[PDB]
Formats: sequence, structure tokens, C-alpha cells
Amino acid sequence: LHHALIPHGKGGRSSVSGIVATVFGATGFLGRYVVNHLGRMGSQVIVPYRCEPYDTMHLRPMGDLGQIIFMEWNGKDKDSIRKVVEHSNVVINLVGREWETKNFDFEDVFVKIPHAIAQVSKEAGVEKLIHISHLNADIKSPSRYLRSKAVGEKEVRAAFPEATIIKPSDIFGREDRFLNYFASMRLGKETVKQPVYIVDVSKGIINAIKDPDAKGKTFAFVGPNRYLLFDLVQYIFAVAYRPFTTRDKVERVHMSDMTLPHLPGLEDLGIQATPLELKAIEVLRRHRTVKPAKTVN
Amino acid sequence: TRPTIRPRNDVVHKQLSAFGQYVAEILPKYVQQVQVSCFNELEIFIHPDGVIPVLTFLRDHTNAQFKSLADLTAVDVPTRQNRFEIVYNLLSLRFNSRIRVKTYTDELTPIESSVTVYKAANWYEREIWDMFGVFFANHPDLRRILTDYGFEGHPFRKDFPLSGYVELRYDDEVKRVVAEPVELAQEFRKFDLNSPWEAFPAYRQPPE
Amino acid sequence: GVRTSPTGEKVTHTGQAYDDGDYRRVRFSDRQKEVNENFAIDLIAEQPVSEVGSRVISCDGGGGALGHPRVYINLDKETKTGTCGYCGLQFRQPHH
Amino acid sequence: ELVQVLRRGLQQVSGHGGLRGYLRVLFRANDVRVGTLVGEDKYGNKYYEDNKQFFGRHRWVIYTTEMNGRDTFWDVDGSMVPPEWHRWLHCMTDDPPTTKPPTARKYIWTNHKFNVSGTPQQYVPYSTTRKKIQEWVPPSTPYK
Amino acid sequence: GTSVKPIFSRDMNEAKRRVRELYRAWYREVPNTVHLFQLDISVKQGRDKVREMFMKNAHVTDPRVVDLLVIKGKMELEETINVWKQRTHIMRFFHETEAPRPTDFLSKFYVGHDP
Amino acid sequence: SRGEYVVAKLDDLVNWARRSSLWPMTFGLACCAVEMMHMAAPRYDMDRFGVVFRASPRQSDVMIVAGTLTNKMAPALRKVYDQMPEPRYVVSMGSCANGGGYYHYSYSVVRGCDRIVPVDIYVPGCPPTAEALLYGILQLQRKIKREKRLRIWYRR
Amino acid sequence: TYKFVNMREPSMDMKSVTDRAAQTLLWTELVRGLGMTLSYLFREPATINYPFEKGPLSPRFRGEHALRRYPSGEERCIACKLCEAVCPAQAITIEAEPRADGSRRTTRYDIDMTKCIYCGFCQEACPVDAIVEGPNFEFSTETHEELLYNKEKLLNNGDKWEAEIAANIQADYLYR
Amino acid sequence: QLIAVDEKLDITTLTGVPEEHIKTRKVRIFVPARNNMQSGVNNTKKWKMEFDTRERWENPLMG
Amino acid sequence: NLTLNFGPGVLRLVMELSGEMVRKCDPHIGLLHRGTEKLIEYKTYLQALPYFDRLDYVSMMCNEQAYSLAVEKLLNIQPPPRAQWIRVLFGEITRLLNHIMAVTTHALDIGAMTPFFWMFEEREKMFEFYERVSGARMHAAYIRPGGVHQDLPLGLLDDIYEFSKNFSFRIDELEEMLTNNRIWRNRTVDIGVVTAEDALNYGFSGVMLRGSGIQWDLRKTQPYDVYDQVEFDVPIGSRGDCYDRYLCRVEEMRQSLRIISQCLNKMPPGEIKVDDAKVSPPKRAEMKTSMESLIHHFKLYTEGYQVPPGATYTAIEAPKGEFGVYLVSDGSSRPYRCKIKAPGFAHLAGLDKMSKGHMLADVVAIIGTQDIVFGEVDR
Amino acid sequence: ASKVKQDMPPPGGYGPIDYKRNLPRRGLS
Ligand SMILES: CCCCCCCCCCCCCCCCC[C@@H](O)O[C@H](CO[C@H](O)CCCCCCCCCCCCCCC)COP(=O)(O)OCC[N+](C)(C)C
Ligand SMILES: NC(=O)C1=CN([C@@H]2O[C@H](COP(=O)(O)OP(=O)(O)OC[C@H]3O[C@@H](n4cnc5c(N)ncnc54)[C@H](OP(=O)(O)O)[C@@H]3O)[C@@H](O)[C@H]2O)C=CC1
Ligand code: SF4
Ligand code: SF4
Ligand code: SF4
Ligand SMILES: [Zn+2]
Repeated sequence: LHHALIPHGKGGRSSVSGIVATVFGATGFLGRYVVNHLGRMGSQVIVPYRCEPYDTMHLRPMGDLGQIIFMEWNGKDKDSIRKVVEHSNVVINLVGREWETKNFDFEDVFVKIPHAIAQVSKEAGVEKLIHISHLNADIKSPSRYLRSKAVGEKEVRAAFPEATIIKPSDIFGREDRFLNYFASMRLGKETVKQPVYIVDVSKGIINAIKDPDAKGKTFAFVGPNRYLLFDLVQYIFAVAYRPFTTRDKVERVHMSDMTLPHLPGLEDLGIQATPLELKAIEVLRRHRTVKPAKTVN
Repeated sequence: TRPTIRPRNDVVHKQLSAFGQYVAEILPKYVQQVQVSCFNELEIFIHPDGVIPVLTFLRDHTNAQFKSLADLTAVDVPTRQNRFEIVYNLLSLRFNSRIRVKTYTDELTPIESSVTVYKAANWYEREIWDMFGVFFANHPDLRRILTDYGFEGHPFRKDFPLSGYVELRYDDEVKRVVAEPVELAQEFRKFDLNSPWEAFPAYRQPPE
Repeated sequence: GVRTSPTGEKVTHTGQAYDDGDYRRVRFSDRQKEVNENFAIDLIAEQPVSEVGSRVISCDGGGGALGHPRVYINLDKETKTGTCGYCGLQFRQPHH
Repeated sequence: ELVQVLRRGLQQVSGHGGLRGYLRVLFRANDVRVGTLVGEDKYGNKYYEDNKQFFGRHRWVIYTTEMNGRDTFWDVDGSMVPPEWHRWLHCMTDDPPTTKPPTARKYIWTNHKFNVSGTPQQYVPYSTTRKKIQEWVPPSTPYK
Repeated sequence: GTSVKPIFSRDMNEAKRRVRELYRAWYREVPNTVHLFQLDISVKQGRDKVREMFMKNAHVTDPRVVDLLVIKGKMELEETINVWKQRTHIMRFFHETEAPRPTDFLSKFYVGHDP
Repeated sequence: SRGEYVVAKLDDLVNWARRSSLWPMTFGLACCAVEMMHMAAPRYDMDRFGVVFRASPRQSDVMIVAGTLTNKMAPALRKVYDQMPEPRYVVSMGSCANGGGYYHYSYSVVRGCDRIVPVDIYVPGCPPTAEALLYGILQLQRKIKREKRLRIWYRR
Repeated sequence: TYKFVNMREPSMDMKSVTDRAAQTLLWTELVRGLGMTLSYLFREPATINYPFEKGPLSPRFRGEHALRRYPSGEERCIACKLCEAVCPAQAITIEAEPRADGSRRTTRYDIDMTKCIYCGFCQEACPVDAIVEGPNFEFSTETHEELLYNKEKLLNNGDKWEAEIAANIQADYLYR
Repeated sequence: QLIAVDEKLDITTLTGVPEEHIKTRKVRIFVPARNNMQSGVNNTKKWKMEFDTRERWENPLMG
Repeated sequence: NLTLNFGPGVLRLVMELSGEMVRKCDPHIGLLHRGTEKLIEYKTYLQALPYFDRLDYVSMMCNEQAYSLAVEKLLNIQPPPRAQWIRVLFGEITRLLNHIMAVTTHALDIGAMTPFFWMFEEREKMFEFYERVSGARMHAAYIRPGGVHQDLPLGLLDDIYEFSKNFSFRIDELEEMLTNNRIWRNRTVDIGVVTAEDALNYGFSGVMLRGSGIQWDLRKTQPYDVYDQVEFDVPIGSRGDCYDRYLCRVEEMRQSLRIISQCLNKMPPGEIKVDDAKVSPPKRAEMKTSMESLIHHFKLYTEGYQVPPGATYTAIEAPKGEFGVYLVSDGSSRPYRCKIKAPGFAHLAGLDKMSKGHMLADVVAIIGTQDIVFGEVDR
Repeated sequence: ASKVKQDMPPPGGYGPIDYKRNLPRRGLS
């Protein structure tokens, strides 16, 4: 196991966990939680950042001295990926943009970059690769985002046969784009949503890293309760004490949440999914200046 | 004794010994011992119940009037049954002199608070409670003064570890400062500096 | 006398170099590894051996009070040369 | 009088090699004083003194416009002064390294380097000791 | 014999009385503490935490120790009433950032040598 | 084309503005604050660099942590950092703020202010002379000059 | 002997009373303070033109550490570990072993410059003048890790600053 | 004025030590053995109480 | 009546106010408690000397002197005469530094803020004096428990004299700005009045005593190094208010100048540390030529010197008041107990009483006139 | 050979140092 990688300590800040993890897209909403969960337990995190060094500054106190190493990269080049994942044994893929840019479309973000990452990871000898796709990802879907996810998920599994795919279902959190999106508005009764908490997704990724038998498996990370869109927005506006993103976001948010009973979930990794009723107040206490919504099961 | 040795004062030694006699004679109910060191420091060892009475007498008597309380502290000697040693240092401006009063206690026996005699002792006593866990009865407001709010333990006790038990950092998950068990990147190096071959024969103890 | 590892890393005067499978090499990516080029063992190997016609010779390292503590070295063994414990300089009696 | 200070200002303008050098030193060092040149540095720094100024302002350095590898027309810092001129400039001695050079040693750096933090040449800490415990190597031959 | 000097009580009954009074005060305070410090926990969780803290010291059989713990708890209560603490001090009682330390022998055996 | 030229020039203008007027607040926790005040003294005169003396936390650009950070103090440090307008920079001054220093193995001391806030510049010393702190401030200014926010946004 | 700072008695004759009233009404002491500040405006400022001008220092000044070596080129340190025994802040870590020629030399020499208190005890405990605390004070850093010096960094510091370090030691060693 | 209660003294609830640093540690009470490198005996006079050695590992940075 | 919490040296202050008048004042300290006293028990005496520089960090060599005096009393040795003269000279320089800092920051908090710069120029000059002697601008660690670390360089006394013969005019300019200004008077006069009996009972010392008329000074009553030999006057106030303490501190600056002149003139020749190589280390040349000197250097820098068992309380007249140390030695090379008595602790304790029936803006003036530095208050 | 040379005040000492308060009266009734 290459002695330098043997775990040591009591699982603390200055301990060693034997995890050399390269977290692509660590500067996002999910990336900060993933990096924090990795670094609070003694693992080394390599972070590749396209953006200014100032943006990443928040991550600095997430690990002990020398445990977090920042390097620059770009998806268009393979040498940068090779030098970033050269020494890692775990590669986590969190790259993803919800919209379109003049240099990166959904095909660039969700297909080419993950495929190149998986190919380089396989070439370099990375033991484990974890990929993030969507719960609603299928080739036939009208939305480009979901359609792109399906093509990418397939091509990654082709490149890295023993990769682990995680399909979170509409993550919500303190910096999320769901509850913030509906609380900033200040069409429904047919769309049902299945949100999942951000801490649960991060712990699921960590457990999938620590779980040996989850090599080729695929997971669907879903919350405890299913909510209609209308009464969920009603609850969101009630918590904020309020009276009651171009084209792809609306078409994706009016799309109902799929159900995949065959795929293993968070409970198979040992995570009790946290109900949205506990964390809604935590997220929405800042939008201010109780009667939870009914759930369908 | 050539220039490298501290000069000795016999007159002050005699005067302090005489005043030790005087204090001993006046208060036989509480005083247990009187000592005058080689560098002319006079300390009186008393029973805990005499703290209010001994302190009041030193301050008010026409021959003592030790009106100033220079310091009040505690010493931890775990080998003793009465673990903590409470020390009072008093200054008299009238006679230009200093005195020391020593007392003993343990974990569960309180000491009478001398805020009534000296207003200076108030904060001092709080510090002792914060640092050793010595309780003072009838203290106007006894609470921690130096340690963090919610800090468990008394750091200046000899069995408290140097780095304590918990340490603070910032967690972005809960978005707040959290306290977790202490882990050190480099552990403190304990040095065995003491040598054999005793240095001062005058303090040699009987071999029992 | 700086050498080079098979992986490409420079070898310090202490002989330290990460092996091929060691992840810690990641710390040197996009950066450099701090290595002293002047190896003291090679530099002291280049010094001449002095020849003094006495059985015992004293060394203070040069400079007087700016050197090391004075030491005395016996030069009775003809098979080798006397080496200062601090400075590393070598002395010898004039054989033949 | 006032005409005297004006003539000193004009001499101060002229002693910088014209208006161009005057504006150069004004926009680079925020100071246009003229003092006697003490010495030249192999990296391009110039050293001046003026004993009529008060202590602290009686010696100064004009940094070079290009040190080892970067353009230093604006980005100047105090780590660019070599150790001998560092000792002279910080008033640890009265003797500039021109009158009495330092002792020459084969191991002394022949090329001073400034602060290299935030730069691929920055120092990365690492352990200089070898592995303490050695592991057992299993045999390559089969047992049965 | 073994005569010792009282702090506040003469026997264990008065110590129990003081413990009950302190628990009364803490139970009264939990709602105002949760509301004022803007905790994300429920008042049920805070009261359960108070119960757990009181239960930690259930095996004490010495009135001096018991009323010394009562004095300490009263100090803590006065800290919380006067808002001398912050959210971080209050939140610590819950160890929400610490990984669950396992108890079974097999799990401990795998992680390390610590018994 | 001209698209990159215009953003480069505008970024240069914004960087020059941001680094040519740095308004610090100083947590004068301990004796490093004395050398911080000596940097505001006539001899070094931080004000002449555009670095005003004792700006309010609401309009402060850089936080200078000069002194020992105790456990009793870390929540207040983080709270004051959280209230700062962005862009915000943190400068660690002296051993106590850098890594605990002479009180590193203490039960009541935070082993470095970077356990609490991200730090941009480390100024080593016990205490760093006022000139060393001035060098650190100018190094932070050069670091700001090196950053490039508009180009990164353009290429994304 | 003792003095009185505030034991003055104001004169109660008519002239003194009128002086006090005129001071109250016309603000004479306020104008006099104005004059003091005005006079202070017209004198030369004490500011120096950093970084083009430097504050005066001494040969005794303590700064960035360095490991020196003899004229031959061999390092002075002999792993006696007195600097590590005397360090008030426990910033020095040392490991040694016999070299390939039997010499007593270190294999690890680390100084945590975030623990150091720059007291100079290490350089005055060393019997061979190996560890010194040199003149450099402008070595601020952008990361915590670059302030954890190992043997290579300190040896490079010594080879970088040797000229001025040796000059300062020559200037000051007769006081030790 | 005196309780005269009879019970063994146990202050564990007042010292503030964590739970697992009381019921898991094993202390050793001993008179330290004389160093065999020296013939002095002044270090073998008192009794020392020390604890059981726990795990020490290597720091990935600086070792 | 409402409760205000003025949070973040660094001080937290909880006050009950009825209108503008201060009804109750409660300082919360411990924001700079590092645990110096417990950390000292793990260091030798030489290793524990530098903590005292950090204790009261505006008057460093005064703390060094108090610690050295305590350790010397327990060691039963005495420093050479020249070491004592150097100690007293640098103690008076340190008193000048502390008084400048205290007065000018008092004015700054009130709002004057110009003498702050005017006199921090002089403070920088005095830091240069500290640097020349020890290589460190403030934490010199120059005064050791056997004398002083190193001798003065050959040009130091001339520069000290040159500095000290112009300082009186700087004090005069400060007085012109502050002493007679009516706004300064109305900010300071009849504010924070303390009676002599309450000052004695509350444990006050230093100027806080003399501001109320009490004739006490440890440099006069219980002289320690060479203080008895030098002549100076002890300024005594009359009203016990902030203005009298201001006047006392300015006159103390002047008397410190007087003592500095005397010390400059009466410097004796000789050595600087006690000639006892089992307490004070030998010279480098002796250490590099003599066997006994090398052995003693080795043992003194690895193990340290053993101090005979005993407990002492040593006090000095530090600029902020009576600064004392209660030192307990068990016979080994590490102190068994080191309690530190700082006057700031007692003064901040008395702040609550001294700020009774005053405006909220007078708490600032009272805290300033107490001369509180929280390194010594919290330790 | 050489004799003792250390920092000492010059022969005859240093010149007097002013320390008295000096606040002159400008002067007008
Ligand atoms: C008129 C319309 C107004 C619209 C709004 C704009 C606001 C007004 C614009 C005018 C701003 C003035 C800019 C002048 C800056 C030049 C300063 C010069 O000295 O900087 C030099 C070089 O700095 C930079 O290299 C130059 C950057 C200046 C701006 C570059 C191009 C900006 C033009 C864009 C204008 C279009 C405006 C459109 C937006 C509304 C060196 O300084 P620096 O190195 O720091 O300091 C080192 C100090 N030393 C020398 C003592 C060591
Ligand atoms: N709604 C949700 O939160 C859940 C998200 N999905 C998946 O989760 C992934 C990440 O989650 P999330 O935190 O919400 O995404 P974010 O928008 O918060 O962050 C995107 C991350 O990917 C990086 N990134 C994006 N585009 C590029 C690019 N063209 N080149 C290089 N890096 C890039 C970002 O860096 P930078 O900021 O510099 O651009 C950033 O690190 C995504 O890939 C998404 O598909 C899973 C289910 C729902
Ligand atoms: S960092 Fe050093 S100088 Fe600053 S307060 Fe701490 S000990 Fe003193
Ligand atoms: S630097 Fe000097 S004191 Fe330190 S180990 Fe080396 S030889 Fe010994
Ligand atoms: S200067 Fe002092 S603290 Fe720093 S390494 Fe040397 S002995 Fe240790
Ligand atoms: Zn030699």
C-alpha cells in the first residue's frame, strides 16, 4: 500500500488517511463541501483552478499545512490533467456549469472534459474515479443539460470501466441554486421534486471513496420526501416570511424528478437523508427581514 | 564573601524575627508557624479558619497596618493531601515592610473570601477559582476571569496537560468556529534536564 | 556534487529523494525543490593534507576565536592521517 | 533667499541628465534629490550619499530596471540589494564594498536572488531524512 | 468520623434540592436561549441536551461534589443568560463536526492501536 | 483582438486603483501592534503610500492580525472578517499570528490565525520591524498588481 | 524628596482676574496651541523614502537564520544540539548520523520560523558559530509552508548572505 | 459544622478531563531507574507517576 | 437603564447605563490569556526570561529587571556595579518609552493625536538604542539574571547623551499642546477621582497612588540596583483625578531625564555579568580555549543553572506601578511556580469603582489614565 | 600591550542636560 499512504492518527486535522484526492471543480458549491470533508480528516487534496487565486482563498483553512495543493489547468489540454492527477489515487469530478458560454457548451462541459479526465486517470493509474451526473439524465431528454449528462456518463464508463457514478437529485444547501432561486423571485401543481441536502451528498461521496465494493456501481442520491413544486415554493416563501437561467433552467425545473428504485441510494452507504424541514430555516434565515408542506409518498 | 555574593542584612533579619514573635504571640489560635528566609522574607503559616482574622489584624493593628495587598495567588503541590497553597503578600507603607501569609486547602474545602478586608483580592480570588478550582465562600461574584467561556478544567493544576484537551478552528460546513480534540503536527518535546549529583547539600533530606 | 534520481529529482547531500510511487512529489509540481549544490563532503575532500613535523598538532579551525574549540591530534599512526573532529582538516607527519 | 531655493531646484533638475532623467527619477523613486555617486552594482543598482541630509536620508539606492529575469522599472523591492551593499545601505558600517570588498569564498553565491515567493522558484519544504523502517520483500518464486 | 467542611449543604437531600432548582432554571431558559442566539436546533433538542448533561453526573454520591457541580452549572447558566457566550460556545455542546467514534472491538482494531 | 486588449487595460486600471489605496484595520491584539503603530509613525509613514491609519471595519480593505490569537478571541476575529467588504485581504504579522510562536503549545492559543481566516501575506518576526511590515504591505500590493480578474472572466 | 504638580493658588487681585477673564473670552491658550502646530508644520519631516532609503541597523541585529561553513567549504554544524536544547520556543528540530567519512554531521536541521521568537539564543549557544541569525529582515511570504525552513534552505541562506554575515561577526565578536 | 460523611474521594466530574482519558488510560507509579551512563543517584529519590504511551506518527510535511 | 456590550489592546466591556451616566461597568478580560505562567514551568530560567519581555510589552527591560532581581535573590549572587548602572540607565530609558506611549495614546483616545507622532519619533530613536545594545528593537532580552548580556558598543553613551539633551523641549511641546488647553482640562479635571484610602485598599500602586497624594515610590523607599545613589524627585498630586496623574507622568519623564544624565556621568568600568561561570556563561574565547569554560557553557546552555529551593516575592517600580514576581524554586533548573503581579490587573479591577457617576465618554479617559496594557493584565 | 578600551563617559563627564519645565509667557495684560 506504499507506506507513505498508510493511515495514521485519530482521524483529525493533522492525521493521515491515505487518500490523495484530485477534486476537479472544487471551487463550486459542492466542491467546497467535498474539500472540507476530505481535509478535516487528514487527507491531501489537490485542487485545479481555472479562476483567480483569490476566489479559491476560502478553501485554504480546510486542511493542515501542505495538505491542500493548488494547481492551474484547463479542460482543453490533456497535459494539465496529466500533471494534476499524476500522483492521486482518487479523482473526483465536480466540473459542471448550468448555462452556456462562448467557449464552453454543455458538450464541452459534460462530455469532452469528463471523458478526457477519465482517459488520463486510467492512463496514470488512478485507482478510483468518482463522477457526478444528474438523476434526470437520459439521452432522450429534451433538455441539452440532461442529454449531455447521458452522453458523458456513458463515455466516462467506457473510458473508466470501474468508475463510480453518482446522480444527485436537485441538491439544496446554503449556497445552492434551488432555494436561493425560488426565494429571489419576490407554474406548478403537476411537477414533483426530490431535493437532497448538500452535506448528505458530500458524505456520500466520501463514503463511496471509503467503500471498496462501490467500484462499478451507480448511485442515486435522493431526499426523504417528495414534494409538489407548488406547495414546496409555498413553504419556501413561508419560511422567508414573504407574501406569496435563461431557457434550460425553467425547462429543467418544470421537469418532474425521475424514480429509479433499482439504483442504490444514500442509505446503502449509511446516510440518513436529512429532511428539508430542518435545513430550510438554516438556508432561508437570511432572506427574511412552521407548517411544513405536504409530501406525497 | 567577595563581590560575587549577595550582601547579608542582619538588622532586618532580627527585626522581622521579632515581629514574627509579636504576631505569633498575639494570635495563637490560628498561626501554625513563622519563618524568616536568608534574603529577609518573612512568611507566616496559619490555619485556613484564621484567614479573615489574621488578615484583619495585620491591616488594622497600630504596629502592623499592612494596608496594601500586593498579590494573592495559589500553588499546586499534588503530593500533599491539602493540594493547594494559598499565598497572600501584604505591604505596609507605614513601616516600609512586606509580609507573607500562607494557607492550605484541597479540592472540596472552600476558603473564606477576603474581599471584606481587601477590595484588591476580589479579582485575585476569581483568578484562583479560574486557574485552580479553589472555591471562595461569600465572594460577591465568583466566576471565570481568564479562560474561554465554557472552558472545562482548571489549567494551572499540575495534572492539566500543557496543550489542554480541545483546540479551535473554523468549519465552513457549519459556518462557525468549532472546538475539536487537540492534535499536534509536532508533539512537544519533553526534556529530562535534571542531573544526578545533588547541587546544594544544605537542603539534603533525611534518608528515612 | 549533486546527482540526479532516476525519476529526475536532485539528490541532496543527505541522500534523500522520493521514490517512484511516492505521492509527496506532487508538492514539487509547478515549483522547484530546494537543494544545496555545494556538498560539504566533496569540498572537504578537495583540501590538501598538511605536513607538520610534530607528534601532536593543534587545530582551532582558523580565525582564533572565530573558529571552533582548540583540539590536539596525535600523528603517531603512519597508516592514516589525523582528522580534526570539528573542522575536518587532515594532518600528517612527514613520512619518508 | 527664495531665488536661491529656485536655483537649487533648477540645478536639481539639471543634475539628473535633463528633464527626461528628472521625470524618470520623479516617477520611479518619488524623489529627485542629487547626491554623490558611491558605487555601481553588478545587477545595475546605483548607490548615492549626501552627508548634509539627516540620518536615515543620507544614503539611498536607485534600483535597476531589470534584475535576474523580471522587468523592475516599477516593481522594486528592498530584497534586491546584495549583501555587501545591504550592509552599507542599512548603516551597519561606514565602508562601502568598493573601498573594502568582502572576503571571497568559493561557496558564496555569485548571483544574488530577491524574494521568490509567489513564483515557481519559491521554496517548498520537505523532509531530508531517509525511511526509518524497511519493509520485507516477498519472494518472486511460488511456494507450491 | 471523616469529618469534612460543608460548602452549601449538610446532606444529600439539600444537594438534590439544589440540583432540581438548577434543572428548573435550565429548562426555563432553553427556549429563550434557542430563540435569542438564533440556534438551528429545536427546543426539544436543547432540553434533551440539558437532560444528557445532567445525567452525565448521576453517579455522584458526595454532597460537596454535587453542589460544586451545581455552582459550575449556575456559572454556565449565568453566562448563557447574560449572552456572554456566542453561538459557537453554545453549539459546541453538540459536537456536530466530530466523526462518530466507534465502540465495537472490530472497528477499533481496524482504525488503529487506540483501545 | 481588441476584446482582450480592452479588458487587460481596464483590469490594469482597477488593479492600480485597488492597490494604490489600501485601507487597513488592525487587530492590535498584542505587542506587534506597537510596531504597527511605529509603521504609522513619521519615519515610515504608511499614509504616504495611500494606506490610511485605522480605517473602520466597514470600509477596510485589508485585515492585519498583529498579535496572539487566543481561543477566546477567534470568534470575534472571524465575525469581523465576515463583515468586511470584498475584495478583502488578510495579513498575518509576527510569530504569534503566523503559527502560534512562543505560545504554540498552549491550551488557550490558536496555533495560527490561518486556522480561522485565509491569509494572503505572512510577515515573520517577533516582532517584525516596522520596515519589515512595510515590506509585507508592498508585497501584498505587488500581489494585487499581479492578479487578473477581467481576463479570467473574459475567457470563461 | 517630592514635588507638587498641582498645588498652585490663583491670585485674586483685579489684574490676575482680568487676565483669566481675557484668556476665557479671547482664547489665548487655544491660539498658542495653534501657533505650536503651525510652527511644527514649517520644519522638515522625519519620513524616509522607503524602499530607496533604509532605517539604521546594528551588527548585533537579529534576522533570518543561516548555517555557516568554514573557508574550506565544509559546514560548521556538528550536531551538538545545544541550539535545540536552548531554544525557548522549540523551533529547532535536529537529526544526525555519521557521514560517509565518519564526520559528525546533521541529516535534518529544521527551523519553524513561525515558532521562532528571534531571541538569538541559538547563535550564542553554538560553539562553532554555525547557526547565526543574519541581517536579512525582508523575507515576507505568501504561504505558511515557505516559513518552515529545512537544512537546504538554511544552507542556501548562509551561502547567500555569507559576506555580510561574516563582516558583522567580525565587527561584533569582540563583545562576546 | 462537619458533615462526617464516609465515601472515597472521587473528583473526576470536577476536573474536566474527557471521559475516554480516564477509563482508558493506565498510569504507572514508579521510582525511575538510575541512568546506567552515570553513577549519580539523585534522580532516583522521588516517585513519578506517568501515563501509557499512545501512537506517534509522522507528519507528511517536514516529517 | 440599558446594557451595552462594547466588544473588540483588546477589551470587552459590559455596562449598565441610565441616560448618559454610567451606572455599572464590568470589564471582561482573558482575550489575551496565553498561559505564560504555565508555559514558564516547562522552561529553564534562561529559557523563561523572554516571556517577561512580552508580559508588559511597552516597558520590556523593566520586566526583565524584575525577573532578574528575583532570580538573583534566590541565587544569592549580585551583579557587578557596571551591570547595575546599565540596568538602571536602560530602565529609565524604558520609563521614558512607557510614559510617552501612555500619555500620547491617552491624548489620541481623547482626540488630540498630534503629539502621538511628535513623540513616536523619539520612541523610534529609543528603539534604535535598544537595537544597538541587543540587536532587537523592543524584545531585547538584554537584562539577564546575572547582569546584562553584552557590553555597550563604543559609541552608545555619546548617542544617548545627544538624544537626552533635546528631549526636554519635546516634553515642553507636548505640554504646550496639552497642559493648559481648556478642552484637555475639561476632559481630565475632576474625572476618575480616587481617595487615598480607597487607592490603598484596592491595591493600586504607582502614579495611581501618588495622584491621590500618597508619598510612595519603590525607587526611594526600597531601592534595588543603584537607585539609592541617584537623586531625583517624586511628583505628588493633590486631587486624585486624571489631570493630576497626567502632571505626575510628565514630571516623571523629566525626573527620568535627570536620572539618565546622572547615569551617563557616573558609569563605572568593569565587567558586565557576575564572574561565576556556574551562573553566567563564560566568554567565547574562554569557551574555545578552556576545558572548564567549555564544560560550563555546555551545561549552562543545555541544562541551565540550578536555583536553591525557596520562594520569593520581588517587586520593582515599573512605569505602570509595582511590578512583582512570586517565584518558587524546587532546587532544579526549571522554576516550580512563577506568579506575576501586574499593576494593570488591580487598576482594571478598580475601574468599576472609579467610573461611578460619570459619562460614557469618561470611561475612555479613565481607562487611558490607568495605563492598561492587556499583556500584563491577562498574562 | 594594549590596554582596556570600553564605552565610558569622556573625561570631565558630559555637559549639563536641561530637564526643567520651560513654558515661557508670551506677555500681554
Ligand atoms: C475621463 C473619463 C473618466 C471615466 C472613469 C475613469 C476614471 C478616470 C480615469 C483616469 C485614471 C488615472 C490613471 C493613471 C494611472 C498611472 C499611474 C502610474 O504611476 O502607474 C505606473 C504603472 O502602473 C500601471 O502599469 C499602469 C496602469 C494604469 C491604467 C492602465 C490603462 C487604463 C486606461 C483605461 C481608460 C478607459 C476608461 C473606461 C472605464 C470608464 C507605476 O505605478 P505603480 O507601479 O502602481 O507604483 C509603484 C511605486 N514605485 C514606483 C515607487 C515603486
Ligand atoms: N443543482 C446541483 O447543485 C447539482 C449539480 N449536479 C452536478 O454537480 C456538479 C458540480 O456541482 P455544483 O457545485 O452545483 O456546480 P457549480 O456551478 O457550483 O461549480 C462548477 C464547478 O465546475 C468548474 N467548472 C465549471 N465549468 C468549468 C470549465 N468549463 N472548466 C473548468 N472548470 C469548470 C467550476 O470552476 P469555476 O468557478 O472557476 O468556473 C467549478 O469548480 C456539476 O458538474 C453538476 O453537473 C448534480 C445534481 C444537481
Ligand atoms: S509575535 Fe512576538 S513580538 Fe509580537 S506579541 Fe507575540 S511574542 Fe511579542
Ligand atoms: S548549529 Fe551549532 S549548536 Fe546547533 S547543532 Fe549545529 S553545531 Fe550544535
Ligand atoms: S532565535 Fe531563539 S526561538 Fe529562534 S531558533 Fe534561535 S533560540 Fe529558537
Ligand atoms: Zn579543525
